[PDB]
Amino acid sequence: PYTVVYFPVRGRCAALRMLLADQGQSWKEEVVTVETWQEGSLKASCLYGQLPKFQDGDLTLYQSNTILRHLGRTLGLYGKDQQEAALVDMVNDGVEDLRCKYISLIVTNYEAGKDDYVKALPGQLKPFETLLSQNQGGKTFIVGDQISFADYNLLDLLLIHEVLAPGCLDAFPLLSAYVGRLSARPKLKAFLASPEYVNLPINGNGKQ
Amino acid sequence: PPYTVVYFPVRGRCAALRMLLADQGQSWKEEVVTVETWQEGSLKASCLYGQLPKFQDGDLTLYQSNTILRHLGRTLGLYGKDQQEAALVDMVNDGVEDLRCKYISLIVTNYEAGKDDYVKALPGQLKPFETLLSQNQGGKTFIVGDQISFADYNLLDLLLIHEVLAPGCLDAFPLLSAYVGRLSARPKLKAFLASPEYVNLPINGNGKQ
Ligand SMILES: [Ca+2]
Ligand SMILES: [Ca+2]
Ligand SMILES: [Ca+2]
Ligand SMILES: [Ca+2]
Ligand SMILES: [Ca+2]
Repeated sequence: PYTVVYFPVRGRCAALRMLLADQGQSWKEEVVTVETWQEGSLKASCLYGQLPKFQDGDLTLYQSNTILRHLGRTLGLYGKDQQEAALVDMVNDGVEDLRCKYISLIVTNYEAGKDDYVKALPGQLKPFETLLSQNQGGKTFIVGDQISFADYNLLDLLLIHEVLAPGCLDAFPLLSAYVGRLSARPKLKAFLASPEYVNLPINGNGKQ
Repeated sequence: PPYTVVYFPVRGRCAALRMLLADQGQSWKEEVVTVETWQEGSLKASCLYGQLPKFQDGDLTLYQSNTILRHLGRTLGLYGKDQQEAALVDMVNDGVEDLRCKYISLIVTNYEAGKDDYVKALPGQLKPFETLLSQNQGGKTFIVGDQISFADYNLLDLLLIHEVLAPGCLDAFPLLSAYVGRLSARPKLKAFLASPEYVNLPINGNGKQ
């Protein structure tokens, strides 16, 4: 069974939770208070001193993208073949890059950086619109014709950017329609509407 | 195959995948991109994320160095023996990428002011890899399991460039030290590391190391 060990935020666990919910998998949440984290003991035991920590039976993993790839591999959300698997990675790596820029903004430079960030945003989102346009006219998934862990990550990234810069997908019809389509998947829709998702802040510092 | 690496004339983010290809007896073409070519803008606008490396494997075109590493890992069987090991391989590689990102940020943006703080923090950043080795066959084999993975090549490069940045940074870490020596001695890799193709490239594009 699966355990997610994280702070009481959506953050870097939002995509992997969406994945698990949408795939109908059961899991446990272990919540780490800022104070438990400050004590230092748990942090010292984490491979790279960070959360999330994830348990799959006796397998303990760190790094949100390691967890996504693991779930992608085990649950068959990693493309139909080797070529698609590579494209799934290429998408997820691009999502991670933009996520890192988003995190940097939220944590270190929200006030002085937001305008610079939002104006730079369309150029950062365009590659995903491009990928969609080259795959069945953008009517299905980011890679190929079945959902992948990259879809869940990309979906999260887009949802949080809509909160940051409302209407930012107006310039991107395929990304816009993709957000609506994936968000409407019944198990995912239910999860996104649920107190367990809605009552967590996006980020620890309460900015979004 | 065939394989083509499209990149600046630097080691940088292609060093690990080149070591991987060389050690695995694979052949590849280098397409070198000069400053003039990159500044012209055409190549850059054609890249998915506006970045190099670009990698060609037959009709497949890839961007993102870790995507290229994972692809070569997948297709060449350098990804652990099973799913549990593959997850550990990813965990190592994501850790390597995190420190590489920090290394690049120093080199490119903050070398003069930031070097002291970086080298001071370095031991705490390397210790996880020593720990991983200690928990896998007493550090006598690879970073994960009993066979080489793309993570080994990436970690090896990370360690090598760090020894340039902070000579002696592995002295306190016997497993990491022995690992660098052991992997660096693999005959095809040893030959590649000794070759002008590797030796005569700068680590980074701005001449800092
Ligand atoms: Ca599937
Ligand atoms: Ca990247
Ligand atoms: Ca609108
Ligand atoms: Ca093998
Ligand atoms: Ca990371």
